[PDB]
Amino acid sequence: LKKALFLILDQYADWEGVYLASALNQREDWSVHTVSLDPIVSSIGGFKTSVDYIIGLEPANFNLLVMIGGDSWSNDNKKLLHFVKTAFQKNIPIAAICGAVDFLAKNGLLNNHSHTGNFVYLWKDYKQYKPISSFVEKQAVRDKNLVTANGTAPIEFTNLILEMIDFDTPENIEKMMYMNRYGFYHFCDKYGN
Amino acid sequence: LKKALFLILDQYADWEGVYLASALNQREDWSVHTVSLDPIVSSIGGFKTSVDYIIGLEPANFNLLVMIGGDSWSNDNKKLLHFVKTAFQKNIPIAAICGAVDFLAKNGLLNNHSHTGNFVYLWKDYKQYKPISSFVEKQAVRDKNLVTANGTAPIEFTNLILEMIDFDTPENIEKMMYMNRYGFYHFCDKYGN
Repeated sequence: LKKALFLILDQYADWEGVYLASALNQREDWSVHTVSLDPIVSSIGGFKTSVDYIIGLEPANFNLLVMIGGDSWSNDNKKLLHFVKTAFQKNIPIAAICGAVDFLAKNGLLNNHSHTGNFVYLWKDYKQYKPISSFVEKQAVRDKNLVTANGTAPIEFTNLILEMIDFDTPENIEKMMYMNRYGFYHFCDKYGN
Repeated sequence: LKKALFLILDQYADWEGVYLASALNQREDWSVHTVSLDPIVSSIGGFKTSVDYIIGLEPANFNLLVMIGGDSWSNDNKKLLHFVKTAFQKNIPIAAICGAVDFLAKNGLLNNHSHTGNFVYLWKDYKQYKPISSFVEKQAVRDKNLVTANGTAPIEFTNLILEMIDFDTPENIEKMMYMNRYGFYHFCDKYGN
């Protein structure tokens, strides 16, 4: 059994991690749990999520850290930083999207990986954003155990993550993503199934 | 101020209502709230949602009823039926997707509207599925104040709903949906913005 922790903060983007969460949690070998600084966080959409783990109470080791976006990432919280930074040290697969990446950039966590994000100009004055690898202008990017993406790439984000964690064969993940993006009828066209 | 109630049951589809919920809730004139039979329901993805209203405790009148899919719609719950059926009587805009539509079909709520769903063969023995309007094989369908869709059409589902409720001009909703489906870079292509 493998564990995926979804780090969500208040006012988190509803649409960003839904494809990854369902794909993973439905597996017998994968478990999805949420972690936050608060026991209850609201999505931008108005949903209230009852968080599984409060930072400092989550399992020491898990297999995937998914940092979803939202409007609360300008956080100086030392507990939060330790939590994420520790995940990097343990070298566990990490995927960040939208606001989450702004957090990574500001705390010098993007300095050794190729990446992308919402808008690089927002980081121009981040004293800790000194990348060796330049910012890539694409929906999502993967470099070793780090996948980044802008808030408009839930599907691209999910695709690269499933690849990174060897979720399934490429000619299987491709189908799942096609179904997600184009729908049953277009899928039925290109696959019949 | 207008209210949208999202009816979610246990093991609900994470990906189906995220675009509609965020689009609506961000508006000053719209509020999104969840309603269920239980105070806490899990999404297929592993998220636990703290429901706003338990059926029987939700506001008597609201502006939109969104019934999201999942694996718990084979429900004989009389409270649930009364709740939905009452919404139909008050003629409030209603949108159903995935499993939710199976519920509509079985309780004779699709007999006077054109519609679609996951698979019509599943309703072949429903004694209450006697439509005047035939089942349409498309991602999503709108007929007056009823929008239906299969589980693979979150975006189509959202598009028709925003249209039904006159959320904005078509040449505005079209852009929002393009952004949702194709991403920033493809959007920037076709609009520059």
